Amino acid sequence: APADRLKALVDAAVQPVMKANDIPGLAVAISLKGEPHYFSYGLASKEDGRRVTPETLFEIGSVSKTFTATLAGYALTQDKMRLDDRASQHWPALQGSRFDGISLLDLATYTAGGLPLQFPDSVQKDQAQIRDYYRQWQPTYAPGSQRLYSNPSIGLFGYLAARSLGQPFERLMEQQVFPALGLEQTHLDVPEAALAQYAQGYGKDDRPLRVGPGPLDAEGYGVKTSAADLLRFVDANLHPERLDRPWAQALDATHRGYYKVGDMTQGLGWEAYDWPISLKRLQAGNSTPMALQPHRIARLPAPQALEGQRLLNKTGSTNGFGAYVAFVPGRDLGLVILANRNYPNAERVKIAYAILSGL
Ligand SMILES: *C(=O)N1C[C@H](NOS(=O)(=O)O)CC[C@H]1C(N)=O
Repeated sequence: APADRLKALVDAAVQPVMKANDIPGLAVAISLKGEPHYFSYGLASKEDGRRVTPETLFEIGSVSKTFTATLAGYALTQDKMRLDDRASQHWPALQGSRFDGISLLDLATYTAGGLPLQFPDSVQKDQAQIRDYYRQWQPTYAPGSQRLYSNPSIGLFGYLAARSLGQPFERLMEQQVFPALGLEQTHLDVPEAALAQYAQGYGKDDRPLRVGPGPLDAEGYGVKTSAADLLRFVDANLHPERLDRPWAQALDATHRGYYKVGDMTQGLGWEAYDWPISLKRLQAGNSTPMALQPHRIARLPAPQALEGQRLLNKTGSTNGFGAYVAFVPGRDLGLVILANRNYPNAERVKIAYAILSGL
């Protein structure tokens, strides 16, 4: 039986990785041939016995950047900004700073010249502190040359895209983006009425960990969502034509590659690979040196469509959570894996590869 085989395949991929990484709870959602399939494992909260379901809310961390990218794709379809705009076009406080010579594309794709992984601990979630950080920042190397994965970089991209639309980022997400995408279980600021769905996150010694405030957190890493809503988002990415045209175009803008580093082609939010490709290679593209070290880019002569025989993915983590999303445009296949422990990206990719190989 097909439901027995699919359950066996997903269980075989998930169960050992959960044990091995001591993951309390994990939700899988798969889109296959136009149909959704959900597999829920373990506990959302150990202390109260609450089980994971497809409606449990997880922190997705940097997977949030794919939503940020979608907002920016909406601003672009509306002609409120262009990728080649200088960042300081969209924020007068930045005029006269080094952001006069940095494009929005450079910010979105981590090539502004060495913006760091995180804001320094000296910058708190405070508009003035953020402003002053960017005013004073100077590149380590020429913009457009080297990829250094960076929350302040894409954070500023999303902040400027929201400025270009004339409204705060978080308001635009709640009022316009999430409703356009059909997402009612997707939040930047979880409502009190939805808190009972919010899983606990677990760290060292099972310390409980839910993400706290930080500068440009919404734009970099602040979405909480369920496996079912995140799979709805993947299905919108698999079929943008099913949305009203401005939002189809906003999604398409996230399916354009600008350069390569190793096996990976960098889009807005999404990172792409040829498919098939080995597990080792997909793990290496999602490895610690990719998150932490600069890499010289191989720029494409024109943007490349991230479609067909490709896998598009994004990892994300918070202190307490570990998420992974992947889909294969040319096969109508999508997958979401959400967990309440931050466990290594290689292990997330191991689960996903086993599932996608078996589908
Ligand atoms: C993304 O979740 N954040 C940014 C950065 N990206 O790397 S990732 O998804 O390989 O995990 C480091 C992890 C994470 C964060 N802000 O800690």
